[PDB]
Amino acid sequence: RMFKITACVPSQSRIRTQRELQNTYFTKLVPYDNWFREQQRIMKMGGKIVKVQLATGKPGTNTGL
Amino acid sequence: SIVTKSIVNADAEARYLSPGELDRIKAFVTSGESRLRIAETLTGSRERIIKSAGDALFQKRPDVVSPGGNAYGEEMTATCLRDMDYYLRLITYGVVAGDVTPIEEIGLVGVREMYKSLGTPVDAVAQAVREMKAVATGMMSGDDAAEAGAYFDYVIGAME
Amino acid sequence: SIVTKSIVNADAEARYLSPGELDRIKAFVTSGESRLRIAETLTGSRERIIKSAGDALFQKRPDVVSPGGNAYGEEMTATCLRDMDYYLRLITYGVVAGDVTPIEEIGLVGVREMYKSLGTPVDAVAQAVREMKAVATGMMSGDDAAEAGAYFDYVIGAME
Amino acid sequence: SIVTKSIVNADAEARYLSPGELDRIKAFVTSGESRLRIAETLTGSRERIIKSAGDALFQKRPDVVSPGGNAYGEEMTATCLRDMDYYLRLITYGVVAGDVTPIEEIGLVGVREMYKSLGTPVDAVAQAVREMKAVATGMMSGDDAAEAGAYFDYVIGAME
Amino acid sequence: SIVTKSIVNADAEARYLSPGELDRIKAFVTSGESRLRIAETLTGSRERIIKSAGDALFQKRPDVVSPGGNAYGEEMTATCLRDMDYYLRLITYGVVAGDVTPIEEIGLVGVREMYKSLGTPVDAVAQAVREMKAVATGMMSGDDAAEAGAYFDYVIGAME
Amino acid sequence: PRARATQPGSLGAKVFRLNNELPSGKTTNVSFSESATQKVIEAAYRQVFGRMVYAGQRQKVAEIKLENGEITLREFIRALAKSDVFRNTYWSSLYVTKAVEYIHRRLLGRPTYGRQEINSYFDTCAKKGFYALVDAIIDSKEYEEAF
Amino acid sequence: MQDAITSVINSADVQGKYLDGSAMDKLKAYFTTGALRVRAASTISANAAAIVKEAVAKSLLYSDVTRPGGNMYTTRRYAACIRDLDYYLRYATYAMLAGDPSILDERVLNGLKETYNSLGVPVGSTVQAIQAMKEVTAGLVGADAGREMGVYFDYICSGLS
Amino acid sequence: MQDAITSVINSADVQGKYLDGSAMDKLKAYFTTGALRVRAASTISANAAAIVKEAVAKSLLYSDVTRPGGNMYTTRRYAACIRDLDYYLRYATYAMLAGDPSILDERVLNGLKETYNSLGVPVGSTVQAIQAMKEVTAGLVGADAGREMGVYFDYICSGLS
Amino acid sequence: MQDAITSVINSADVQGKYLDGSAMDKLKAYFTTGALRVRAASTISANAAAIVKEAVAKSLLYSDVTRPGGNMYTTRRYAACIRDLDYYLRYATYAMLAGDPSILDERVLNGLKETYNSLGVPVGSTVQAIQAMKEVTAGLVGADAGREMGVYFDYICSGLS
Amino acid sequence: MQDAITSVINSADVQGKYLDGSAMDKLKAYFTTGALRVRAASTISANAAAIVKEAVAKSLLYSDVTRPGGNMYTTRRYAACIRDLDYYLRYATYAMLAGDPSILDERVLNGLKETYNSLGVPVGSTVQAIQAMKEVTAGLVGADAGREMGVYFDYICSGLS
Amino acid sequence: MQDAITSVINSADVQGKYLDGSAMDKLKAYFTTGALRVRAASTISANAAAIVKEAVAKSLLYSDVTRPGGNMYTTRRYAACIRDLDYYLRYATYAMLAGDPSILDERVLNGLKETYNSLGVPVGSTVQAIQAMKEVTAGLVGADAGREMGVYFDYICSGLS
Ligand SMILES: CCC1=C(C)/C(=C/C2=NC(=C\c3[nH]c(/C=C4\NC(=O)[C@H](C)[C@H]4CC)c(C)c3CCC(=O)O)/C(CCC(=O)O)=C2C)NC1=O
Ligand SMILES: CCC1=C(C)/C(=C/C2=NC(=C\c3[nH]c(/C=C4\NC(=O)[C@H](C)[C@H]4CC)c(C)c3CCC(=O)O)/C(CCC(=O)O)=C2C)NC1=O
Ligand SMILES: CCC1=C(C)/C(=C/C2=NC(=C\c3[nH]c(/C=C4\NC(=O)[C@H](C)[C@H]4CC)c(C)c3CCC(=O)O)/C(CCC(=O)O)=C2C)NC1=O
Ligand SMILES: CCC1=C(C)/C(=C/C2=NC(=C\c3[nH]c(/C=C4\NC(=O)[C@H](C)[C@H]4CC)c(C)c3CCC(=O)O)/C(CCC(=O)O)=C2C)NC1=O
Ligand SMILES: CCC1=C(C)/C(=C/C2=NC(=C\c3[nH]c(/C=C4\NC(=O)[C@H](C)[C@H]4CC)c(C)c3CCC(=O)O)/C(CCC(=O)O)=C2C)NC1=O
Ligand SMILES: CCC1=C(C)/C(=C/C2=NC(=C\c3[nH]c(/C=C4\NC(=O)[C@H](C)[C@H]4CC)c(C)c3CCC(=O)O)/C(CCC(=O)O)=C2C)NC1=O
Ligand SMILES: CCC1=C(C)/C(=C/C2=NC(=C\c3[nH]c(/C=C4\NC(=O)[C@H](C)[C@H]4CC)c(C)c3CCC(=O)O)/C(CCC(=O)O)=C2C)NC1=O
Ligand SMILES: CCC1=C(C)/C(=C/C2=NC(=C\c3[nH]c(/C=C4\NC(=O)[C@H](C)[C@H]4CC)c(C)c3CCC(=O)O)/C(CCC(=O)O)=C2C)NC1=O
Repeated sequence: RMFKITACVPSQSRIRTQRELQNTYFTKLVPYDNWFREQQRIMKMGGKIVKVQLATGKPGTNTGL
Repeated sequence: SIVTKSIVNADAEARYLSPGELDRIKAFVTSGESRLRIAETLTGSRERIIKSAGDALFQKRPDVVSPGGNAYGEEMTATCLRDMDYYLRLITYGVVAGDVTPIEEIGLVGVREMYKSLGTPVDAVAQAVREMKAVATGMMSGDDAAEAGAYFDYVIGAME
Repeated sequence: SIVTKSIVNADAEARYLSPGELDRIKAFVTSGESRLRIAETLTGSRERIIKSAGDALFQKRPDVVSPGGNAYGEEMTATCLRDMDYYLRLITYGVVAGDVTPIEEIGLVGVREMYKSLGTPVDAVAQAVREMKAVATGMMSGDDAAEAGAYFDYVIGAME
Repeated sequence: SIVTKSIVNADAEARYLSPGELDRIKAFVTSGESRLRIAETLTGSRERIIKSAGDALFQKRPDVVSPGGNAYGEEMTATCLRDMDYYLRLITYGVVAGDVTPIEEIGLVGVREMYKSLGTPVDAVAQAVREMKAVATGMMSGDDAAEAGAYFDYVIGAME
Repeated sequence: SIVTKSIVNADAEARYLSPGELDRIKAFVTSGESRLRIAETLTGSRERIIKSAGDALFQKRPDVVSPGGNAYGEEMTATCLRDMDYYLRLITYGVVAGDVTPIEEIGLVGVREMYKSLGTPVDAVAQAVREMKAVATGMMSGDDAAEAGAYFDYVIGAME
Repeated sequence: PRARATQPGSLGAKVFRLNNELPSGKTTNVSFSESATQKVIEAAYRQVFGRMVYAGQRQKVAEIKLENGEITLREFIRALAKSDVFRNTYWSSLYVTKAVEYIHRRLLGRPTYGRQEINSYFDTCAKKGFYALVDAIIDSKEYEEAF
Repeated sequence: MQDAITSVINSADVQGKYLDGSAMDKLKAYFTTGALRVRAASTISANAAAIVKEAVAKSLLYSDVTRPGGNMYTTRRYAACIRDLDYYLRYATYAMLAGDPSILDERVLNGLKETYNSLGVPVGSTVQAIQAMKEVTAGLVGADAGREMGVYFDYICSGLS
Repeated sequence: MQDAITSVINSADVQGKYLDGSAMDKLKAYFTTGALRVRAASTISANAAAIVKEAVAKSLLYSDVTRPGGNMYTTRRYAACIRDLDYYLRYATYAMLAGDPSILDERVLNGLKETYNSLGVPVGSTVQAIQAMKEVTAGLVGADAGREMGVYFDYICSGLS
Repeated sequence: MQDAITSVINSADVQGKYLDGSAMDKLKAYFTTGALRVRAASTISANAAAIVKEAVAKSLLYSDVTRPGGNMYTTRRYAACIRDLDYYLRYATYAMLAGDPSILDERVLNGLKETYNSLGVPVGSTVQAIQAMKEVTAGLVGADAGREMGVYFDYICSGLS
Repeated sequence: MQDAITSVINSADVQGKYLDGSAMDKLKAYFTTGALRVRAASTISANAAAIVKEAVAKSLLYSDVTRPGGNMYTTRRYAACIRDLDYYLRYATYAMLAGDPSILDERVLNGLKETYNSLGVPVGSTVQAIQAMKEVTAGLVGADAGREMGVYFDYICSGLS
Repeated sequence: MQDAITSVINSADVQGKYLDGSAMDKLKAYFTTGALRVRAASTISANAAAIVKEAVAKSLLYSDVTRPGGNMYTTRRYAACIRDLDYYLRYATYAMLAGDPSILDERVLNGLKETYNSLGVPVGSTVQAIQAMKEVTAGLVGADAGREMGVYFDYICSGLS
């Protein structure tokens, strides 16, 4: 169980010395058990979520994940 | 406002709002009429405040109106008064918000960087908001002058 | 003071003190504690008041310290700060006494004749007391700043 | 210095010094003779640098020496020239070390907090280092003036 | 150029050119590319140099832009910048010539007499070429800045 | 507290960033990108474990997922810290409170402040275990604000 | 994240004017609603667990979802369901306090749709549960604040559907 | 961390007793002094940087510690000294508002002696700096508010020494 | 990240041959350009802030962007705009020094398009600002290095559009 | 962490004086020895593993410590011993390059005695191993570079003992 | 407590081996340095109080620690400080005579850090006092006897820090 997500997250309150194209366009693989918490984090910064899809095991797997 | 700031505080601490800050929001709710009166009087006399404060700033610091300075010419002085208009507008927004956060979001993040780009001396802008503060608190009653001077004081503190 | 003024005003009228004047004296007697607190606030920080007010005055009115002005030179600037110290002392006396008869009866009657005989611009002295008022009411709480600013207001009003 | 910076930058990375860093240290080791010549040029004529730079600064920014400014009076102007002497000494240290970690690690980290606690305008200090840079690069050959002006440039950049 | 000056020197001394000055002409011949690069960068950024130098001059010396001064009004300030254009043009001519003699022939013989006629303060023009020198050497690399600053230095030396 | 994120310069340790994002399809042989990514993986291995781990013990699956760019550096450090070699080294040899303190000094870069902070992390160790301890340290707002 | 106050300040800021009298009218409207908003928020914060348990007992309990074959069958999915409902109620209370549904569009309905499509969560059962929770909180805290919670619950349902 | 009210409640609770007349009298004393505490806290919040810079101008300036070799020499050390004095004034204001010095030995005086002894910070010079800060703020807020500030300033100097 | 040298080595490496004479020809071409590349890089590094301020004063200042209603209105967006321009100029200087636009495709134009679509940044104003910056740096550092900066600024614009 | 240059600057700064002739002479001594330091550092970076394995082959091999019961017995302990010796050689190279042993007591000799005493590591056997490492590298880089390596090796052995 | 002879015998006994040539060479080194150790010990026994009072006159006098608030303030604290410095010089003389610092960590450095941390004694100021004592006695007994005194003085300062 793992969610592939891609998202755009803007800088909240300061100018940045670093480049941070990778910080602003985040595409990564988030496991299921921390996905509620990481979604909450993305919403806590204020950036939007562009895609959510689980590429791993099927939705419906009661036994075995 | 104070409610967004209390909400992001209760969010980062991952708890509900404490009854202290519920009482804080309730007291802000009851003091809405006083802040409406302050912002009403400021939106009333904005031109007189800007004219007296700009002439006091040009009397205090003549480097900006001198040749070679930043605000030299008719359009440059008019843009200087336009920037003072924007800052008094944000002062009224923060006065009616109960918090300094809309002043922070709209006009306090990169003012040093953008005024480094334009060539504006930022301490002259701090003197301009100082004169606007002195004139606006000269207009208000002393308790309401203390409230508006808190936000004006915050702006000149974030300037210099 | 308040008691002197009430006694004299009943004294010309050939009557005793009216009960309204008596509760006036009673309310002043009760508010004497806050008056003494304002007096300690003004007394203990006189160095910073005189220093910062002289700095802001000479920033605001630089011609009196330029060659040609009255307070030009070392001893003349020292005498200028001494005159400001005199007026802050009279402000403390008027704060304690509850009325402006110490301030008026000591240092405001022939102030125009004296400063005309010295060659001094009296508007710049009013600006000196204005900067003293700014530093002093920047130093206290709200009602304390209002009660001290009443006497500072009387001094600047009696200048012009 | 250069050797400290290369050692630390290889030290966090858990590796030895890369050969490019090693020829960097080698080139700095060879250019140390010209660095010592620039240091003797800056050291031997410090009196004229501090004197002429203070003269041009107080000509350029006369309000800080006028009554009301920070460096008003005999001992205050002496302390102002002492602060300029401190910064020229740190310039000499940064010239010898080949990097700005002496200058930053001694006299540039909390410079804003210190000069805000003293009541000093930091732009006038940047003008003081600007006049020191003008007198110092007026004192040397071309590449020597460029190499010293790099560190003078870093000090004025770290002011604002 | 250097060749005309070496020729008039060998003519007045009535001999052929010495191998020292033949080697000087040969070294000038080989350094033609560096002086072409310097004059190229100066002819590139002449407007920015003139604008920053004119605003720095008006910030330094406000007597010329004041009422009653020389360069008062739109056309007078434009003619002031035109004279700075002529002097930067002669600076580029002398930079590409390898000698100061075309600057002497075109714009250094009677500048005191003609500016006595027009009423222009000549020391203000020396300050203007000083600001043009500081800005142009701020633009160049340090060795080429030393070369261009030699000719700029010669112009301000012949001014004052 | 605004300057939790500001890195120290020349007075503290150097900070390693993964900012280049190792991006390549049809990569050059002398591409400089993989080498800097190896530097950052090197740095994470020696900040989490302290030392460079022995050759049979390092995780190649998390290195591969980082160099392909599906997991962040935070999740890579979470996968390094939730490994068996880390817990057999630091969590299984020591007392539980000393393990809380040393894992906090490893993953947050500082010792703990007081008792609430230790009563809250060792409660996460109580009802859920060591994996939720690493999960709660990596969750914390000081980690997000600092790194 | 904006209040009624921050949205008023924002709207007066985009066009660039100062505070006009109509802005003060909206601000006093917000305050005279905000006192009872506070009391309703305290009542909802006091009784949130009973509100959620009455919502699931009203709509989701004796259906196929809480039964086998539904997406609410296992205890993992039941705990996730109760957590989803608690989060809907909490964010509706935040939107009621702020007087603006921008928080619901900002934090709730941001990527909730696509994860609800991807996990196979039924949208209709969630919408029924939220509406049951809506009239549960309406019968709890009162009529006008019931309408307040009603438009924010309806905002959540419209962003969900 | 406890004020006068929480310490009175903690004493009556560790007893297990109800609040008797002595506790009522202690709380009446705190509820009479609280308005003076509030006004002194506002007046101290007005002039933080002025009180700190006047304390350095009284004690630490023009002495050996700002000269080369002193521990207040560099700009980093000067900024850290101003930071430490701002901490002492801020926590003395907090202990004045609470009416109990429990925050001072909980959050200032906990590892401060060992920190200053490890760094090489002079404890006598910083005790004199805190004493001058006390003298300046007692000149600022008056006699009795200056005394109730100076009791916690003396607490900080006693725990530091 | 490849230079002209590293791209030559890379191309000779994929086909598998040693260094041929045509590779040496490209290498000497790179060196005879690289001397003036160094001097132009020093000139751009000296005057970067004036270059960026002249670029925004040329194109972006008195338009609707720096006005209200544009994406450059607030000071947050203005500071982000100046930072974006500084980064374009710095990476163009790196590409000029390396002699290869692989750094611009590697670090600048990697995900810049989609975040510029997602934040609503106007592509046309950015392209105008970059071209204004291009002839500003061309008038500053000279003709041939102006062309050098020109093809790398054009590479940034083509990756942006 | 400071080299000879930074320590000279720190002495002249703690004095508050300018760099006089003795400091100039010290820096001239370091700038004469620096090329030899560079070449010895390259030669030591060449043969790290060879110097370490020759030090173990001289001292620790075929003794009791590699036998059962010794602290170098297991493969984990052998690998940690090779790691510790590589640390000593690497930091001795760093202290040779800096010309100052401040990095050694900052970053090696800080808690090393207490660590080795808590683990049960023999300090005399590791001192003999560092001495054999010194002997091997002094055979490698020559007389005077071996001496300026051995002064920091003796510093490590003195701080360890 | 063991000198160089007893440590050599203990190493050869823990080996179980006889005294081989390396042990003979170590004992020959000690038996060559022993006369210099004896003469330096006599010269240090000559001037105990002078070395101690010159160390205080160099470091601790006229600083903040002898002023009010310092830990060397009172006459009791001054006498205990002179006692502590006499202890450091006496045990450094003993460790110089033995040629082994085992007596220092057996009988000085055992609980000294915890004692000084419990009392509030500054460790940096006493480390500077021991360093000045080392400087004075190295000026007293010469170069190499001063060095073999300073190795044990540095041992005491390292164990104290
Ligand atoms: C090293 C390569 C690199 C680039 C270029 C980069 C750009 C970048 N530009 C951004 C924003 C921005 N960029 C602009 C740009 C402009 N202002 C305009 O209107 C014009 C069209 C243009 C000025 C020339 C603006 C206005 C924002 C902020 C919009 C917002 O989020 O509020 C952001 C979002 C975070 C932030 O606020 O800075 C990133 C990551 N990141 C990188 O790593
Ligand atoms: C609400 C937040 C906010 C701020 C702060 C703001 C500033 C701002 N100041 C500007 C110009 C300016 N502002 C000044 C102001 C000054 N220079 C002086 O001499 C005076 C001392 C000082 C006045 C206090 C001047 C002279 C210009 C014109 C600069 C130029 O044209 O080069 C412009 C360019 C014109 C435009 O697009 O309206 C902006 C955007 N805009 C904002 O939206
Ligand atoms: C308590 C009531 C009281 C007042 C006010 C007072 C004023 C007073 N001010 C004096 C001088 C002065 N006072 C000033 C003051 C000023 N000039 C300026 O430009 C500033 C605007 C201003 C002060 C801020 C100066 C410059 C002199 C010297 C006049 C001279 O030397 O001719 C003198 C003459 C010298 C002396 O004996 O001190 C008196 C008596 N004496 C009193 O008993
Ligand atoms: C090596 C790094 C370093 C710096 C920079 C430093 C500065 C420093 N400047 C001071 C004062 C000062 N420095 C100035 C300097 C200036 N005021 C002006 O108007 C001018 C713009 C400017 C100098 C050109 C003045 C006026 C004071 C006195 C402040 C006062 O008396 O309140 C003081 C307090 C008195 C003292 O002990 O000297 C320190 C510590 N100390 C350091 O260790
Ligand atoms: C290449 C050699 C060369 C020089 C030097 C030169 C100077 C020159 N300067 C002129 C005017 C002027 N030049 C100035 C310049 C100045 N006054 C100021 O306030 C400034 C400080 C100073 C500028 C540096 C002014 C104000 C005028 C107009 C004077 C008038 O109209 O009365 C004019 C009259 C207009 C014309 O025929 O173009 C000439 C010929 N011409 C030459 O061919
Ligand atoms: C396989 C994992 C699994 C579990 C554990 C599970 C529990 C479960 N227990 C339920 C009800 C219930 N379960 C109980 C059981 C109890 N209360 C008591 O008095 C007894 C002591 C205790 C019996 C041991 C009761 C009384 C209800 C009805 C609660 C109600 O209607 O309010 C329901 C609601 C009806 C439904 O949708 O079938 C579910 C889903 N479902 C699952 O799929
Ligand atoms: C703050 C805004 C916010 C929300 C709302 C949110 C929801 C959210 N709901 C989830 C799952 C879920 N949500 C439900 C919902 C329901 N049960 C049903 O069948 C009904 C239709 C509905 C009950 C009312 C279920 C069953 C799952 C778990 C399905 C699974 O992954 O096994 C998950 C996947 C992780 C998890 O298992 O919890 C997220 C992230 N995340 C957020 O950040
Ligand atoms: C960079 C400064 C620095 C040093 C030097 C350092 C040493 C250090 N050496 C260690 C272990 C060790 N060190 C040794 C080394 C030896 N034992 C012997 O018998 C030999 C005489 C000697 C090798 C020559 C051994 C065998 C261990 C492992 C102990 C064990 O696993 O029980 C440990 C225990 C934790 C771990 O292995 O990874 C540390 C922290 N740490 C540092 O940060």
